Amino acid sequence: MKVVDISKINELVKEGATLMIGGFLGVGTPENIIDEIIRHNISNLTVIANDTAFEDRGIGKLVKNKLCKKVIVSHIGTNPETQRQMIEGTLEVELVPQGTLAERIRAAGVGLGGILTPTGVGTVVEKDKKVIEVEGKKYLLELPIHADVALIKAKKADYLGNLVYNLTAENFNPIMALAAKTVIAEVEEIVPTGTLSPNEIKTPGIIVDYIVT
Amino acid sequence: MKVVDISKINELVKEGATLMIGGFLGVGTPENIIDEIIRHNISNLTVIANDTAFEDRGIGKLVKNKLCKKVIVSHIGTNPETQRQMIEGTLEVELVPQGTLAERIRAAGVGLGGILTPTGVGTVVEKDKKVIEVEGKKYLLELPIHADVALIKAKKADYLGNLVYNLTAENFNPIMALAAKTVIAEVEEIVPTGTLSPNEIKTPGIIVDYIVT
Amino acid sequence: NPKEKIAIRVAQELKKGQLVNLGIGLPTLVANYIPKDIHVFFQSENGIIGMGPAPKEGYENSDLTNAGASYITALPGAMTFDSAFSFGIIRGGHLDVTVLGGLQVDEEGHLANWMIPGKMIPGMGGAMDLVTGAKKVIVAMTHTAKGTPKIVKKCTLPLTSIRKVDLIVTELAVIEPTDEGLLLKEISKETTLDEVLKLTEAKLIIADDLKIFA
Amino acid sequence: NPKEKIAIRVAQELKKGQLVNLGIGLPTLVANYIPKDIHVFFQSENGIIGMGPAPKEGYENSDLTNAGASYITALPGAMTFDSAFSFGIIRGGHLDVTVLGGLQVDEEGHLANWMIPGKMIPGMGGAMDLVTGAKKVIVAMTHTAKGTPKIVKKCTLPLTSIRKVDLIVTELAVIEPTDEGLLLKEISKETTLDEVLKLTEAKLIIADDLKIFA
Repeated sequence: MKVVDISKINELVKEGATLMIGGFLGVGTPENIIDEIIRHNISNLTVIANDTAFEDRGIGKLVKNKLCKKVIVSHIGTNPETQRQMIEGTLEVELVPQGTLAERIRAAGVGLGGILTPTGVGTVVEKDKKVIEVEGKKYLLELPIHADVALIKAKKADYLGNLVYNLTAENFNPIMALAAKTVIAEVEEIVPTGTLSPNEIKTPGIIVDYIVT
Repeated sequence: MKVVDISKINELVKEGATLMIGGFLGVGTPENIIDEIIRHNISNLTVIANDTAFEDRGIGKLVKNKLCKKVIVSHIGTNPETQRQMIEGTLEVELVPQGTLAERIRAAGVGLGGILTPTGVGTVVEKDKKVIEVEGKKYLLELPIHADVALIKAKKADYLGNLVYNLTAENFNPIMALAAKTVIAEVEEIVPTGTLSPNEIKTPGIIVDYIVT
Repeated sequence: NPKEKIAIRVAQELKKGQLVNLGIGLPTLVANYIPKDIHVFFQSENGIIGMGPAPKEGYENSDLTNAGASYITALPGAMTFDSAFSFGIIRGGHLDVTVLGGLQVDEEGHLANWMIPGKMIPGMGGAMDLVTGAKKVIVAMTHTAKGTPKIVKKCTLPLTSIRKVDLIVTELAVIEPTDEGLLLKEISKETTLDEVLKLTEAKLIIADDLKIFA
Repeated sequence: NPKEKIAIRVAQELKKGQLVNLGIGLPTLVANYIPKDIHVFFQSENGIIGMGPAPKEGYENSDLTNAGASYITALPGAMTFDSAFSFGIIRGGHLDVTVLGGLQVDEEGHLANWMIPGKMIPGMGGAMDLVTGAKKVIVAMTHTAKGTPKIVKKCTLPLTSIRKVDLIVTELAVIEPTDEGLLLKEISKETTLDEVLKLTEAKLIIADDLKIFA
């Protein structure tokens, strides 16, 4: 069965896990899963996400509790506690352009070895990257981003684990679901098979290993 | 003003155009748009599609009438006439693995300079492709495919031009809609704005230039 | 019968909950022999997870087909999607099994199945992505082509890819490519070890355990 | 008033039916000043085309926000979508206009607008993709950082992009980067051309056409 109790998180998320976590500034993030990780001090995590949200919400609760050793994000400006830990050197922060982050995570979920993007050419993000020219235009080679677990949020799942998202809560969730070794989806509602139409489903249940609440 | 008479095809599809045409063996192909092309004998086309369908269906009709100088496809084996023109030299047949074709078109639509794929490594596909090793694995560099016009099929458009597709007729259509300079969508029904939900639309009307029937 | 024997034996390799892609032709017959007790989900490259059998007459939908454009059904909980997503599934390692047909297989586990020079040139379609991406590739093919062996030292016909396939199933033999050579695992009970070796050009390791049942 | 002067002048640049992305802060004021006869479509990087104004009280949806996590509405005909698609719209040239804030813009047309070393390190979010991929980049910014010129010969703060922005609008001037450098097209009715040049470290080409506006 895919649906399991939330108390089971302590068993599927290890200390030192590389984790993708859905959400944009806390919108579409799996708050209950995050709350379980805090409850059990699961630490030395590497978190790949759009951002570290705010100090009081979402991924920010992980930084507030110092459970991250590294974050791979595009934005940290809304969370002074992240910047503080970055300046003090206890938190390694890797900044990625938000569109490059989407494509690199998608590349891993889709089986590509990499993508060429024009974004960040001639900026500090070119540093340590291979440059490839294609018809006399420069692109950076940006590499797939893998993770042990995807912690994602969805609006509903059907009995087979098919998911749908809602409005701007979608963002990174369906792409992280293809990219991680195991996918755990927090959902708001479990609905009957045949409630989600084939034309509407955005993540097939085959890729979802676990579901909570 | 997106909806136009089928006659407007002749202002929009030039001789020698490079065209993306949606459809999987003729399922989800814009048959009416293709029939107008044949009626005005618009020729020397370069057509990017999954296949040349069948001798009396979809894209194969353009081949029957010798309207293509070149096809970039993944499969031609259901259409003997494509094979006969190929063998005589009249038709240039570039074969691309279906999945690479999907990513080469998508790369053009989303503004990437290329993608690294492990498909085709070590085969005839590797001919004349840069090879790139990432973490000790080989990938073929595959490059974006552009077109002047995309001719796509969809099930419905709303008044704003947002599109939804039906079942396995979706295939290449939404990908090609992002990749070409101009996008002409053949649709079966026009429905009021608000019939298609923000969570259901697959192609925004902002990228659709014209709609036929 | 020869195609039956192959299809039945492939069908016993499938496990509950697996996402499976069947090539058209011989492999699609595998779906007639799934045991009850085993529920699997079928993918078609043109864009569905949850493919079902052909519709009863009058239940056809022109927008719902397999990868040969023949009419199919969608089962409850099916998903349909664009060709980028479809090959994200295939190339991204989310497909548990693919069963594909065969022109040759060689002793490196290398499959040729998309082109015969001079004769047939249909293009590869999705076959290259399927072999390079699937978690497990099972080749389902008749042991010889008019007596000519298809299991050979080095593929002579163009390769579908360099990935080592995980299992070969013919009407006479079950062969597992390995770190050092093709391992004969099983023999059909209408045949003999001697015939299988007369009809195979490639070198075969023979298993201590050596089972019967096609 | 200067933040309003800039917003009104930028809103005059918008054409009917364009897809527009406004950056947070000064650029979002642009929305208050569009003619009641120009209909535009607003994109937000977190995954919406068809954004609308903040909801009336009680009408909020926890899942519908702008790129600041502030509650918004969606207008009829909106599409919401994942972040891969969202940056395909941005990076792929399907965005007609971006209005972004600025820290420095040089005579190469190059914008610095994500970081001041030793002060701000918020990360770059979508700003690099947006500057690179929009059909048109409009920088909306105060002319000076407390008298220190912000339009300079060459950027000293980190580059958002090497792409040449298309228009600079400040409380004093409208400048269009060109292949020959910066072209000053317009000046505010409340200023004087000597003061504009005085407050610009970069070299301006003055237009024969020079207009009075903003």
